[PDB]
Amino acid sequence: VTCVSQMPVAEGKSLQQTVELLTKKLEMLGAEKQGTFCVDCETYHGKLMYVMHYPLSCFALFENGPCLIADTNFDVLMVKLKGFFQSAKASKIETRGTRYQYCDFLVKVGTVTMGPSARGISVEVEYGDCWSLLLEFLQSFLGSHAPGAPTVFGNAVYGPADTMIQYMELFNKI
Amino acid sequence: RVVHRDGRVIMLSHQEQELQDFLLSQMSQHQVHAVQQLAWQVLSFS
Amino acid sequence: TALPALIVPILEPECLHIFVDLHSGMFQLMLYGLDPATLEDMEKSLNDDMKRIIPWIQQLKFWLGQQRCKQSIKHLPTITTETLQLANYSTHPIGSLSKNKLFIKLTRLPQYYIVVEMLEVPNKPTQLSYNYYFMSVS
Amino acid sequence: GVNLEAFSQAISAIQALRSSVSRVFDCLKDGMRNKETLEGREKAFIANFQDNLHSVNRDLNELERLSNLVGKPSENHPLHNSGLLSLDPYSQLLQAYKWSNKLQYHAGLASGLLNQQSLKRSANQMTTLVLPPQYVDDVISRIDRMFPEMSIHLSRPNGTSAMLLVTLGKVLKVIVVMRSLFIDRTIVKGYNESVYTEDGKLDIWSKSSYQVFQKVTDHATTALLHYQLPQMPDVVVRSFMTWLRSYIKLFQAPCQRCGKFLQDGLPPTWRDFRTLEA
Repeated sequence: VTCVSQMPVAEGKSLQQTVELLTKKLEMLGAEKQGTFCVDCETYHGKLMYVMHYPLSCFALFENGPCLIADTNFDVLMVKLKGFFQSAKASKIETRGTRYQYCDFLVKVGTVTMGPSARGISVEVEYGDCWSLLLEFLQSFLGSHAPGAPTVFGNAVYGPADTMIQYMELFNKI
Repeated sequence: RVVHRDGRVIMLSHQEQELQDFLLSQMSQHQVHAVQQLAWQVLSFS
Repeated sequence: TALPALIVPILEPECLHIFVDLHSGMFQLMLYGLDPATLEDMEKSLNDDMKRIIPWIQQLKFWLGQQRCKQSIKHLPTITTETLQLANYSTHPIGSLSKNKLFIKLTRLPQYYIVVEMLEVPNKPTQLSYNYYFMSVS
Repeated sequence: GVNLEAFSQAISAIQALRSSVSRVFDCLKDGMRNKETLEGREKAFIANFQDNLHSVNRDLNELERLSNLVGKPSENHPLHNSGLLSLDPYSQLLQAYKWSNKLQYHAGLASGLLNQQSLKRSANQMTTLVLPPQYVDDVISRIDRMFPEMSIHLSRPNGTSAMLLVTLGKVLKVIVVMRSLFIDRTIVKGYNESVYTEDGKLDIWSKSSYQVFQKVTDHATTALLHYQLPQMPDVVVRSFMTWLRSYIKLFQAPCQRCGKFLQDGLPPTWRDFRTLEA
């Protein structure tokens, strides 16, 4: 279902220009503006915050997606433990970007936050496995990439909103 | 929306459905095919 | 015109009805068909300027011509598109904003079929004479 | 298992093992009648010799053979022989054992050739095609549930007509609301988009999906409108179930690449492939 994101393998020019070329290729494929989203990140010495689609925020050091409430429910907990668990170091980079839809799918590319950051892309699926066919789409998008590495052998099944943990892997690339 | 055999969905208006006549012609042809299969059966070049 | 509001044709045969908001400005309109959330821009333009009508007229002409084409060709096995998506040898085809249809029953994609009506008919807001051209690229 | 039938082919194999060598010596029974074109005739001899290699292949044929042996040797067949002389005048039954099989096998051809029917008419020769008893529905439900790994359920909250839902490996459940006997007017969705257990308040219709299964729903409607045989509604619903079973994988993509559209499926020919091409 929720396919994992991928690092921006394409790196031959300006990151902004690279994202622009990727979006131009996507438009050449043929899509429509489905809005713009973001992916936040806040580390606390290591609970890593997150936000995606979208009326719900998430934060987890190592858990199977314990988030089912809005940021307010979580931000209040953080503010309450201002000296107990508040270990907010230098603000972790957070990406953003528009999202388009070729056909019956969704695409989303990321952006840099401080400037020397990545601009990776993320895609998902609509089935419940089936990692083979979804790769073909990316074959039409770029060259060899997207190793995936999902939580295989679980279907704790279908990885519902657990892909944010995979998003943490993208945060590891720094 | 309508599907005869192959998911041929088309949109239309209040009083424009003359495709029915085309369906009648195709049904006539298919009936010729069927009766040929009944009684020497020619190929399926219809 | 009519009793509730006015009426304007787009072709020379039904479509493109426009009425007025009896409680405010920005008189609405609705052409039976497709392309939603796009006519709203036309609505805004008429509400603001009320002068620029003929560009939307030509646009609606193109749109409904292509719509009629597709609605009549959608009985045989085919598929529609908006461009050939490959201008390899930009020498054979030439023209303007056009349409294109393809087919499966003969083969996957041996030869597409790009077609365009002869827009801007002489002294005729309609009847673009529907020019036809065949191509044999692969 | 049923691999024993393979040994039958092996029989024919060793048959050639005889014929081959005969075909050898027969070829040596006479010389060149009139070549006049080439000396491949002698090579022709070696040609027959080549077929002798087939014999070695027979020995290879045993590699795939010998899967496993079944318990209780003799398979309860000669138990009748253990009877006294009184039982021996009984082989007749065994003969019928084959005969009955032949019967079925005969029908296996006959019914097959019955496919080409000759019913020039089907009316003006008589009734109540709609099944009166509200128990044959449960019978068909049980027959369908006899199929493994494919669960079927039904509640029928609307009334006399039949209403049912089916689930598969994925969450692409199918809701079929049809008349008393034959299946018609069904729909499909995926991932709780229908949730026809207690949708809103009950097994709702909602006539919707996110533009992925709609084509599959239309194709299933077409299949229902096409498989409506004049009689034997059980056969009709069984064919419908078999057709539905063909989507349990959604993995392959022949006669095209897996990028033509959202998905690909139209198997009325007992085999799925790239859609929008038939």
